[PDB]
Amino acid sequence: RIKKISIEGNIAAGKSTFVNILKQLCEDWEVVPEPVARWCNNGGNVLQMMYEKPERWSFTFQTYACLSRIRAQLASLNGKLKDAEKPVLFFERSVYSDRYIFASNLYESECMNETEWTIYQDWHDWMNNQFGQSLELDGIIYLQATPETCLHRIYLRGRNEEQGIPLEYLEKLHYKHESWLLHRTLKTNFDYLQEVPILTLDVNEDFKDKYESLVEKVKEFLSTL
Ligand SMILES: O=C(CN1CCN(c2cc(-c3cc4ccccc4s3)ncn2)CC1)N1CCCC1
Ligand SMILES: O=C(CN1CCN(c2cc(-c3cc4ccccc4s3)ncn2)CC1)N1CCCC1
Repeated sequence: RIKKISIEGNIAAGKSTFVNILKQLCEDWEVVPEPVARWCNNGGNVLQMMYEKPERWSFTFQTYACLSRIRAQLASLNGKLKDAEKPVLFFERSVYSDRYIFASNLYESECMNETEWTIYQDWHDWMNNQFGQSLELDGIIYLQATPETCLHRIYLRGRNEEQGIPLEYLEKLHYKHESWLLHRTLKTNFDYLQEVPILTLDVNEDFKDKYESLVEKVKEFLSTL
């Protein structure tokens, strides 16, 4: 049985960096990269459209992202990794953050209307009632950084289309992560996530001085599942 762990965090919190550290350690540990992570630079063409007109493309973008996520995560469960006896699969984000952080935020910002938002939820619920068992998480790693840490890391990473991201937006996604993963006050449609263990890592400092302590904490955490 492959342990499934998602890595969660705000934009440019350091998910990729963290995944880069994790994917280096051993045979038994493998990462499932995030669709929207890959797009960022054919279908992933929805990204360019989102850059121009988010009110137009949000529903299409989130729908495609989540379906891409679901297939890649399902795909990945079928190694040639199904062994041996402590295989771990790391998910870059999850179907939950897709919905309760991102799609959710896009509706609150009026980039999806009531109808788009109802359809998306209807669609999301169904999908996960059809594959929830397969993709159920054994753990969540929360990469905790401040909105300002994230704003600065957006700047450093250099994507020209990301340079207009306001801090208020990062603050919103921050509240939602805190609310879901630290305070566990955000209620979802998936009651098994109320039990799911959560490792919260402060990633505000430079990863280069920290990645060792970080891995140490992850192993510690994995062994307790
Ligand atoms: O009413 C709106 C529409 N709007 C809400 C805030 N915005 C956003 C954009 C995004 C995104 C833009 C984008 C682009 C690529 C991939 C993911 C994303 S998510 N997410 C939340 N709010 C910009 C557009 N506006 C208020 C600020 C500018 C226009
Ligand atoms: O869309 C994302 C992640 N993501 C959101 C932030 N991104 C953005 C956001 C924005 C903006 C957010 C925002 C908010 C207010 C006003 C203008 C803007 S522009 N612009 C470009 N890329 C791309 C990556 N995901 C979809 C599913 C899981 C991750």
